[PDB]
Amino acid sequence: KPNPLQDANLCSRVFFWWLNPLFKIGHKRRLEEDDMYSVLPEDRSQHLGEELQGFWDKEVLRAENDAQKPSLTRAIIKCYWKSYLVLGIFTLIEESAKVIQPIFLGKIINYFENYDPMDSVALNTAYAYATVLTFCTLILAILHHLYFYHVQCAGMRLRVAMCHMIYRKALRLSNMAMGKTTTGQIVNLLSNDVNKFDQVTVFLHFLWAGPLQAIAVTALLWMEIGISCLAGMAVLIILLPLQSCFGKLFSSLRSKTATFTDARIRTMNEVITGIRIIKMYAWEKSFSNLITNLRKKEISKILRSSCLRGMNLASFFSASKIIVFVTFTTYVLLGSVITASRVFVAVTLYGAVRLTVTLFFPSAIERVSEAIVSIRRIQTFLLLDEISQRNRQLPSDGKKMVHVQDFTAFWDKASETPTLQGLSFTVRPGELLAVVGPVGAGKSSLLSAVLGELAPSHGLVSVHGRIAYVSQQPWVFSGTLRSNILFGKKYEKERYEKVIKACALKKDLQLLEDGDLTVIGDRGTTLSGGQKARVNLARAVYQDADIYLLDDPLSAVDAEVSRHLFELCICQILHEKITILVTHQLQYLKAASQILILKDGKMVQKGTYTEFLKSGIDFGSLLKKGFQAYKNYFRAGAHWIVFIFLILLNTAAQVAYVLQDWWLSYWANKQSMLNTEKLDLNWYLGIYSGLTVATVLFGIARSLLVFYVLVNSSQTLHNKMFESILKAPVLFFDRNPIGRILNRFSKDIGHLDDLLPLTFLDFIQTLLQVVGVVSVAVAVIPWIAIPLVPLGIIFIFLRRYFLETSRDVKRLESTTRSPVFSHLSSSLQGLWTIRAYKAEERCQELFDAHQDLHSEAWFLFLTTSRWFAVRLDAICAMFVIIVAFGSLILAKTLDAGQVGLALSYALTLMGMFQWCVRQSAEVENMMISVERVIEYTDLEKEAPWEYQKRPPPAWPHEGVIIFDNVNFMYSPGGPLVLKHLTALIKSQEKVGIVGRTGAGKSSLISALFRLSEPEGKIWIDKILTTEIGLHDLRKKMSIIPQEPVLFTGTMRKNLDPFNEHTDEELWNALQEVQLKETIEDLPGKMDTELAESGSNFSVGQRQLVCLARAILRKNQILIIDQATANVDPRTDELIQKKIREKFAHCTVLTIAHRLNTIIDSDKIMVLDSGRLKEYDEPYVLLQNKESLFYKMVQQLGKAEAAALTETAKQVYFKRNYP
Ligand SMILES: Nc1ncnc2c1ncn2[C@@H]1O[C@H](COP(=O)(O)OP(=O)(O)OP(=O)(O)O)[C@@H](O)[C@H]1O
Ligand SMILES: Nc1ncnc2c1ncn2[C@@H]1O[C@H](COP(=O)(O)OP(=O)(O)OP(=O)(O)O)[C@@H](O)[C@H]1O
Ligand SMILES: O=c1[nH]cc(F)c(=O)[nH]1
Ligand SMILES: [Mg+2]
Ligand SMILES: [Mg+2]
Repeated sequence: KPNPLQDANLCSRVFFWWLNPLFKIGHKRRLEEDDMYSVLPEDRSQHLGEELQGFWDKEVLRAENDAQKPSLTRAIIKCYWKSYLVLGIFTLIEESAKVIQPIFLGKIINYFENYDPMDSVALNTAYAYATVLTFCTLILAILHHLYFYHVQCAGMRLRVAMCHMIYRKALRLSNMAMGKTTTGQIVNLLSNDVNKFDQVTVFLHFLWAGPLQAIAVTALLWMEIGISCLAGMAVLIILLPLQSCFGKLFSSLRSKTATFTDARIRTMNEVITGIRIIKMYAWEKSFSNLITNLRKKEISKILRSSCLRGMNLASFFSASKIIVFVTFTTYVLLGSVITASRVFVAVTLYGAVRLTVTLFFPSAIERVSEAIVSIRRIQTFLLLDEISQRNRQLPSDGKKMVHVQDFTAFWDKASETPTLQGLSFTVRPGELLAVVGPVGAGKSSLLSAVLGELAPSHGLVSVHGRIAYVSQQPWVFSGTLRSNILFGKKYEKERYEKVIKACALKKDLQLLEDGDLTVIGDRGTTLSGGQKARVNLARAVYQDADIYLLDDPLSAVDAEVSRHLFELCICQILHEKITILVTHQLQYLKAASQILILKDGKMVQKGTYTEFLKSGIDFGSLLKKGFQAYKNYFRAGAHWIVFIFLILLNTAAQVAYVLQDWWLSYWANKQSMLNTEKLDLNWYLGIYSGLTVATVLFGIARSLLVFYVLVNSSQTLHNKMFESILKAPVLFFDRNPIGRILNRFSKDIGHLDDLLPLTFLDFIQTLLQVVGVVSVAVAVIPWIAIPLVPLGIIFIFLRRYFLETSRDVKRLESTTRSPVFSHLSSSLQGLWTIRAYKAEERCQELFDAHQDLHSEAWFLFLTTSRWFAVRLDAICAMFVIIVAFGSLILAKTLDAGQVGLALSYALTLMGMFQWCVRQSAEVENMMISVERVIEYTDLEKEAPWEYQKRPPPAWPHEGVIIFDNVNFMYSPGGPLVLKHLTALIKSQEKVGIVGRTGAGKSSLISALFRLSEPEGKIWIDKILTTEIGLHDLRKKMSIIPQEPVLFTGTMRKNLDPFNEHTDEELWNALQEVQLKETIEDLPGKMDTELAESGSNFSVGQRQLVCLARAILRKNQILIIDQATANVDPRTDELIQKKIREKFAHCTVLTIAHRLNTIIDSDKIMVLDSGRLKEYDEPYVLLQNKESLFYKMVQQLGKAEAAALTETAKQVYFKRNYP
């Protein structure tokens, strides 16, 4: 991958010519890492990191010498100033040209108003001034982009060096430092804060260019016009504190609305998660009411924020007109006269100085402040303590011995109890030493202390040679499994075969698709704990070390793999090297050569297994303690009348803005065509003031109207799509994951609320300004129309060409920015294992490779943007030059003011055109959010909540249930879960459900509740179920679900959301719940707000609340879903006794995984994969030995079978023969 920047002439380099092959490839097909362009060797991360290491270490040596604090800022400056000053020189000369251009404009105009048809020397001077103006425009619009690239490349180099520094420091930090900090912040700053370096460098050079430019412009204007320069500069400067005040107010309002935004996101996540339960309880009306209220409360604040944003933007639009109006009002009232030169000189100078002062200086100052904060945080992290080096790399002469004497170490020095006390043990190669103790006694602490990560407070420790160690928690860095096993060591086929046959990993190889080359992501999401432990053991054994340390490696695996691993990896292999192992399994201690008992940090007994057996101490005892999107989006706002009014207001404001300078030109022309008689100042000043105030008012009104319409459209879209999704069937929510359905609630709507209105308004404003300037340029000289068509077609083709390649780069960089973060996270998580081996330069090298790839993506992203910018500026400069030369060529018929207006607007098209193009690209890129929202607008709807045929309020009188050829089906074109159910359910009877967790169980509940449209005929009290509205059906059929889930809020709403009960009834029912005393201790008597899903409550309390809601809704027909899964037997017997003592007159359908709760049931469905097999009394069912219910009973055993038979028979005799 050669870098063409190596072979690039300066003429080609300035024009960015070398990117032509890459852009041709991007047009032909897509982009990928293969098409990537390798970075310059100087741009590599390793060299920058080495330089920054040298400089930072030098300054910290200086700081230690001088007895003072260090300075990352000082190090960075002393590293980069010598190579950053030349770009400052270049920006100085560029700004000199930028400020000298209007003087040449004034000279050319000065030629115009003194026209002489027969003169030639004046025309030659005019051409000379025009061509030096061409030089000025070309140098402003050509070399500026190369300077910008070099500035941003210096910033990128700085960011890369800082990242390499922070990773290198993180990989070599101490245990106390890790305890103080966390893996979250340490990746958070590297992901967010360091990115300020790629933005601060861009505006940095304007700190020393702003005031100098302002002073130069002020001096020029003081020379040109007179006293009005002070007034103009004062008005322009007063804008800045106003900008700061609006920024502060907007930030405060955004912080105020953030809490409402977070509350809405949290509650909508909650309803999405608990959507099956909320659908089965028919509280979606209350939830929709709450969401609507919160949405209105949020929309008020965001409407205020949008209004403030629009006011700020309109004030920006009218600032230049206000400044020039004040300046010229002072100019005329002082007693001076108006010509056609000074007018446009002042206008252009104001444009330039206003742009610099308002758009660059404050952004530069705030980015510098943010970068200083970033450097302060980075140095705060960097000055953290470091692990003391041990025995350098390897000076020892092998010394294959391990010894520990009088060892007492502290995990923390502040604690009073040493973790381990007075360790004394030595081990030799070929010894199978082991340690056994209670969980948490410090065996892992002993292992780590041997690893050297624990500072020896007392005694001596001597371990020599490279060490292989396995952590208790499995760790695998993301990548190919072969790479994880190899650890970076060279590949040996026979060794890999021996390891793979010894570790019994062939099963994992054949299970995984790629086998040995399978890709594993973060935290081993593609594998299991046992597989990860086996992988770690395989890596350790392949390392082929001398001292082996294992921390409970066989705990999270089965017996066969554990015995195979232990035997055929130690008993015939590790009997020659140093082996220290800790196990919670006592079976393997027979083969252990040495065994130690450790508890309370002190040794108890060390010896052989037979010696411990003779001692009589029990180890076990010790172990136990497009366009249509635009059309719909704009229609959702308001009717087209408001749209045409808005476009008319846009046109009126733009025409007034142009007419202000046109009136200046007309005033200059009329003054020139004179002669004493004096022009009536009142008329012209009044018309000028009227035009200026019209511009300001129309801009304000336009911005407010645009924001109002867009915000109203967003609100209407959100309401419509939420109302649509709330009525969506459960199939949509089963198919779409929770994260996917919440993404368009938390992100797309957010963008539609706070970014699309402003961005669209800014784009339309810039487009109107550009089209107005071009219209002026055409109107002044009608002949400029001819080149305009080729210019436009060339621009359109260029935009398409650049956009067909920019998207690929912008997505490739985003994709490539994640692996560095993943690598940092995984390496930090496995830091103990990483430092156990001497190998860390390899980890540094892979980090360097990932950083190089990310920097390569950044480099291409920079170069493509610079190429597009230079092409656009070339076109704009061509326009400027053609306007100027046409004006000079046809000067015999024009006049000074008209020419000046034309050429000044041609001058100011610079930057405006670029901003318009960039904002158009951003808008067409980000429209995808409302595309997703409108896609969510029209999900399919279920049956209407209320039918025309309203059921009688008294139904059900009895509760007879009829199943007639009932077939349930999860989705169309899917398996038939239920097959022709035919049964009758009488009034006030108890029905059980048997079988297995493969018969459907919940399928019947889904059919009755109609989560999905079923097939067949079901009659409830001689009424066909399909003819009852969903709210008129589910409201009168209660259920206690799989997992009870309480909802965020108070108990009052969380029990009776629709509020048809009384406080006395609430307290009474809660008293029979027996949680009344449990709840009458909270800060609120009954209004205490609960945590998420009752985190402070127990599952039994959840079940009690559910049965409370059931008894309060007191419908005849109820269903219970596996009331006990892992609940304590006390709360179990409570819930069964309540359910059997409160529902004597209520029909109940019971489903459960255990027969004891349903052995007393009068009747039972026998279900098998949706097929009804038997239906009779349970004792009659078990009377037949061939019955499947009897087989299920006999599966458990005999004594429980006998008890169930006794209970069923006594129920049968008591009921049938009273
Ligand atoms: N980062 C740490 N800071 C303080 N103490 C620690 C740290 N890591 C481990 N420990 C100590 O290690 C013990 C917890 O280890 P663990 O529960 O894994 O059992 P163990 O007795 O060390 O050995 P084994 O893992 O073999 O069962 C506690 O004594 C705890 O204080
Ligand atoms: N969300 C789902 N989408 C599609 N099929 C499903 C879904 N949930 C379950 N199934 C399938 O439907 C059948 C029965 O579903 P279910 O899991 O309710 O049965 P069960 O185990 O007998 O009951 P329970 O869920 O009460 O334990 C099985 O084949 C199961 O794989
Ligand atoms: O010409 C411009 N340059 C930079 C900007 F941010 C902007 O709005 N306009
Ligand atoms: Mg431990
Ligand atoms: Mg199931």
